[PDB]
Amino acid sequence: MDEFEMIKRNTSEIISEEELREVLKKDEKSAYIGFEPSGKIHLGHYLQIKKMIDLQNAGFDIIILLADLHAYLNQKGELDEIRKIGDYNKKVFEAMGLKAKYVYGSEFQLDKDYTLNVYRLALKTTLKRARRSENPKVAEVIYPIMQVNDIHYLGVDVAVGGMEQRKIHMLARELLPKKVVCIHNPVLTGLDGEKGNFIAVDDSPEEIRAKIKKAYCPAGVVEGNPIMEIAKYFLEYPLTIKRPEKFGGDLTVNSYEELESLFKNKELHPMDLKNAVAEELIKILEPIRKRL
Amino acid sequence: DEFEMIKRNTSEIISEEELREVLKKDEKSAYIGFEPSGKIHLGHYLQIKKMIDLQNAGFDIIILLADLHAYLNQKGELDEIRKIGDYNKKVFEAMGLKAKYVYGSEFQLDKDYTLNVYRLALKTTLKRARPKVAEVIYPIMQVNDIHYLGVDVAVGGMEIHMLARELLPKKVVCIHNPVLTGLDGEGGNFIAVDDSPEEIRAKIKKAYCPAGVVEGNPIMEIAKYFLEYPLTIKRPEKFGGDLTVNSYEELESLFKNKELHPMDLKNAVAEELIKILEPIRKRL
Repeated sequence: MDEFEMIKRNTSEIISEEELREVLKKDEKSAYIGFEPSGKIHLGHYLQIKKMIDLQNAGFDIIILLADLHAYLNQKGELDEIRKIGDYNKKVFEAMGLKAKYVYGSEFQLDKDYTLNVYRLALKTTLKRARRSENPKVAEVIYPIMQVNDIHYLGVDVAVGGMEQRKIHMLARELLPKKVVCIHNPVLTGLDGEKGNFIAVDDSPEEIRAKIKKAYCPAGVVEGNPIMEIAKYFLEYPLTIKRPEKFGGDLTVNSYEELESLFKNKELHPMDLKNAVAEELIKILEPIRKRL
Repeated sequence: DEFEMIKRNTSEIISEEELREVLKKDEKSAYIGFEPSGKIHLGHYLQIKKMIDLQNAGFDIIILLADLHAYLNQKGELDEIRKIGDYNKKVFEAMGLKAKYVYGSEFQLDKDYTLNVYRLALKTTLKRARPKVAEVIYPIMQVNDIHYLGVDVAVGGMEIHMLARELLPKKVVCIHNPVLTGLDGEGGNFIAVDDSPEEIRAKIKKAYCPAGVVEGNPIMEIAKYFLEYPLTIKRPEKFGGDLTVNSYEELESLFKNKELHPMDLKNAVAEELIKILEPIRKRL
C-alpha cells in the first residue's frame, strides 16, 4: 500500500515530500483546501476532493474552508444566500465520500485577532513579493496574505490546492513560524482545449456523451488533451475499449500508461477513445448523481 | 467671518466652495488623527489651533488617537499607549480644545469596519495609491476612518484623499496645514509646548536663521503662526531702537531688508513664545 504513495499519486507537486513523511508519522495531523461555494461542481473540484479523501484515508483530519466572505465581496449573493450553495456543495462532497469538517470563512475572517494578523503580515510583505502570486486593484495584493493567515489560523499541517496558487504557498513558508506541507493538484484542460467546457459530476448520461463528443482531442496528441486527462485522473484500470472485430478489436489496457502509449502511436483513434471514456465516466459518476 | 477664520494659515483647503457649503449646515463635524506622542511640539499645537478654529466655527471636534497604528509599529503595547494618549488629551484641553476623543483600536478592528476595508480595496487601484503591502493599505484605512466617523471635514498635513471624494457617498472637505521646519532648518530638533522658559531661549538661539532670509526660517515661521500682533520687539537704542510691528507682513519686510537682525528677532520670538505657551505648561 503505502500512505505516502497514495497521497502522492496524481499530484503535480508536493512541497517537501520529506516533511510529509514526518507529518504522516504524527499521532494527530490535519489538512485543508479552500473553495468558493459553487452552484455546479465539476471534475476539477472532484479531482481535488478525491485528493482530500486520500489524505482522509491516511489518517488526516480534513477541513474544507468555504470562502463565503470572498464570494460576498466578489459580489455574489448575500451571506445567507451563499450558505445555501455551500451546504449543497457539502452534500456533493459527502456523496463523493469525503468525511470532513466545514468552516465558512465568515466565521473567522473578520475577527479582531485575525484582522490584526492581516495587518502584521502586511507590514512584512513587499508589494512585489505579494503581487508575484487590466488595472490592478488593492484587493489583489491583500488576498494572498489573507490566505497565509488562513493557514495560520486553521492550524493545518497540509494545505491543498491547484498548481495555480503554488506561489501563494511560498509566502506561507516565508511568513509563518510553522512550515506547512503544500500539495498541488494538476489543472484540468477545458473541454475545448483552453465556462461551458466543464463536465458536472451531476450531469446526465446524455449531457456527458454530448459534452465529450464535441470535445478537443487530436489523434496522437496527449498534452493539453482533455479526454486523455479524464482517463488518467478518473477511470479505473484495467478497462476494455469495445471495438469492431474489423477495426482492430477489443483493447484491454491495464494502466493509463499503456493507454497513453497506444494513443501516441495512433493505435487508438480519437472516436474509439471518446466513447470508452464517456460511458466509463458515466459509471464512475453514477453513484454520486443518485444521492444528488 | 468663519470661512476666513478657518482658512487662516492653512496650506490649502480642498474646495473652499465645499467648505463654504459645509459651514451652512446647522450641525457639522471635523477630525484629525494623531499617533500618541510623548512630547507635543509646535507642530501638533499648530494643528490643534486649527481644530480650535473649526471648534469656534461650530464644528463638533473628534480627535482620533492612532493607537492601533502605534501598536503595529512596535511602539509598545496598547494599554501603555493609552497612557501616552490620555496625556496628549490633557495637553490638548490645556490648549483650549473641546472635542470627543476616540482610540482607533476601539473600532478599526470591528467587523463592519474591516469588511468595509475589503470593499474599498476592490475598487482602489494598486497605483492610484502607491515597498510593503501595508503602505498601500493605510490610505484605504484613512478613507474608511473618514467614512466611519462620518465627518464633513478631515484635517491633516500635506500628505491623495480626494480619492475618498470618489468612492464615498458623502463628500468630505480636506484641510492641509503647513509643515514646520526644524530649528536647524531641515524637516531632537523641536520646541515642546511644556518646555521651560530657559530651554526655549536656548533652542531659539542655536536655530537656523540667516539675516534677510525668510524662506524656511523656523524663527519667522514661529512668528507667522503663533505670535500675536501688534508685536513689540525691543532693541538697543543703538540698533534702531524699540519698534512696534502691527502685522506679520511688516516683519517680513523688516527682516528681508536686514533692517531686522536675527538676534533681535529671536529675543522677541522667544520671549513672546514663552508667554504664550505658559498658560498651557501652567496646567500640565
